[PDB]
Amino acid sequence: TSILDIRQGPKEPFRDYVDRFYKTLRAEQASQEVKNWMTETLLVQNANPDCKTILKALGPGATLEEMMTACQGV
Amino acid sequence: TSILDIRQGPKEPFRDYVDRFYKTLRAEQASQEVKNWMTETLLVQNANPDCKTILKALGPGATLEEMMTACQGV
Amino acid sequence: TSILDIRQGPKEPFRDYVDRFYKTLRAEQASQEVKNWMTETLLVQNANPDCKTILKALGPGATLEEMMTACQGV
Amino acid sequence: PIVQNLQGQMVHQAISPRTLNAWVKVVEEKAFSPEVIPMFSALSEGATPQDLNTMLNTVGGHQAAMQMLKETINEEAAEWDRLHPVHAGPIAPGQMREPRGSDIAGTTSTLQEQIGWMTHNPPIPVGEIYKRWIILGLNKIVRMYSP
Amino acid sequence: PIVQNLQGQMVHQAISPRTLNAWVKVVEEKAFSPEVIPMFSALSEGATPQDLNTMLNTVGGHQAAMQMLKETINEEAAEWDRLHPVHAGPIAPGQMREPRGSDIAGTTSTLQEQIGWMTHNPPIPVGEIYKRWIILGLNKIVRMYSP
Amino acid sequence: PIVQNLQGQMVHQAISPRTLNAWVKVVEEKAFSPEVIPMFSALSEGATPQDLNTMLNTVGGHQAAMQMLKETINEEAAEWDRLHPVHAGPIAPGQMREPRGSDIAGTTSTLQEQIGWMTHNPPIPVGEIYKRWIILGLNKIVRMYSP
Repeated sequence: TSILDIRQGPKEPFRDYVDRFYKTLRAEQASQEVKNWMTETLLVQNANPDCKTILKALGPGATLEEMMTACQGV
Repeated sequence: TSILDIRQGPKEPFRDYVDRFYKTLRAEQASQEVKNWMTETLLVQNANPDCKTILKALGPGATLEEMMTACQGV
Repeated sequence: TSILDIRQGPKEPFRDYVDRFYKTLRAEQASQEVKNWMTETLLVQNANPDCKTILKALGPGATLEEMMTACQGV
Repeated sequence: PIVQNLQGQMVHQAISPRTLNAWVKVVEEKAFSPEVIPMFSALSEGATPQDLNTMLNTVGGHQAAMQMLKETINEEAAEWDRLHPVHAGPIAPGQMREPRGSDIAGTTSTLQEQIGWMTHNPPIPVGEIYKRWIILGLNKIVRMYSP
Repeated sequence: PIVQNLQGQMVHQAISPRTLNAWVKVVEEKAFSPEVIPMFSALSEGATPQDLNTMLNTVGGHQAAMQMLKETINEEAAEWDRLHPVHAGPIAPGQMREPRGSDIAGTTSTLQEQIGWMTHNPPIPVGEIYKRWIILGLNKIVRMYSP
Repeated sequence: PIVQNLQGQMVHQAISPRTLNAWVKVVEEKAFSPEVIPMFSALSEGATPQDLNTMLNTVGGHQAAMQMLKETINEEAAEWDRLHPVHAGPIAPGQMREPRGSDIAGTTSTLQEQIGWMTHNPPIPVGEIYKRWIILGLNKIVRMYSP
């Protein structure tokens, strides 16, 4: 399965999705800079509308514990 | 789960509750003085009315074997 | 079972067939040149029509990752 | 790890498979539970950075946590470099170079280099510096993964 | 493998059955998963080519992958021979012969020959050259076997 | 088996029970599968004929195959005797006797005799001759037991 095919379900907790992401990211062998680009970009983009909304409110500069606690009720 | 969310059931033995408390207390990293404050305070406060009643009769100065034997029939 | 008796099912993924082939090829003890001849020849010949069609389009010079990714949807 | 030989010198010896597997099994069974930290600490006795990356890299599963840890290890490493600036002028022929955050993380250093620093006199405890970062990052995880 | 003895010399010792079985069990359980590569790397510490063919030949199952690897090992070996031409004139009585791709793959060399190259001064790391080919071929497999 | 001691001489040491049991378990689990042959080969490293009969005699089950092998071992042994005739005149006091097919099969030779031949200078590889017969007979079996 390709990294672009990794997406969050409509009922799937973000948490279970983030695990899937760094597992597939774990099978990507690209430069770190590209993998940083993938992190800030693709993760949020394939996140579900309800959490996506939430993550837009965190702004930039956000870290994984704060994202992970931010989308917990969703 | 947070330490404030640890509470004794209406049918749950105190004993099973005290185990839960020092397990969650085991995942708190606070100063010892604060953790002493939590011990004398929160444990009794979230204890059930029947045992709570019992523990009020032990007075202050009480130790864990005496609390644990005090609420055994409850 | 003989190597000539190894054939791809009508619904069987090529992949599962290629595994069977190099397992049986693993129990053949013939010269390497003969085993090379078996590789380019018998594998495609006993492959199913739908994939067989696909493999004919790869032309010669093809390697196993490209064959294996070529017949994936079939 | 770097262990003391019978002769009375410190030499490197490889870590054992049923030690490796015991590390695996702990993680399988007790996941993020606090007992993992003393357990880690015992099994990391006399361990190199190189062996510590081996242990972290050999994890399967819990990839959100594994990424959070990585990022903590780099933060703690960035902080090592900040707090300890590089030293004045060129490196002496008679001496060996001071470590950076990435040498502590094992990344920019070689094994023989990791053995130079630890076995040399005075010795520098680059294991114990990484160990605190691991334990600190373990606290972060434990606190988050509390429900 | 070739290990250091108590006396302070490098001698060959055989690999252990529960090491062998641990190699088997890894492959059984985690198939093509990435954790297989650090795992391999640890269990290949101080290993010979001969021991590396033993490990590859003792696999059961995943024969499409095993063939892809073989063919990668030969390609990488063909490339060794290409990049490093044979040397000028006859081999000296005082010296031992340079390896080819097939000596690195263990095929054309004997054990005592594999011990000559590694133990001699300078030593040549024919394990580490095969190791990269194995790891490279492991990447090929991992990338393919991703779904 | 005959192993090298710390002192730097070749001495006999007994084979281990969990080695024995590992031989048993392989046969239990993988029966006639090809992985049995590299497996055998590793576990037969430095082994005597005597140890090789021990391994064959300790099999349970697959008695048709065990008989086919026996009969292959005797054929290969008959062939050893054919190809290598006995030598001219009486045996020298200063020398030890040349082996026959049955000495290679371990049958007519004693352990000390098996150690004489292997440890002596030049050494004769009576293990490796039996080993080929075993591997050859293993091919016969594998080819038959293919379905």
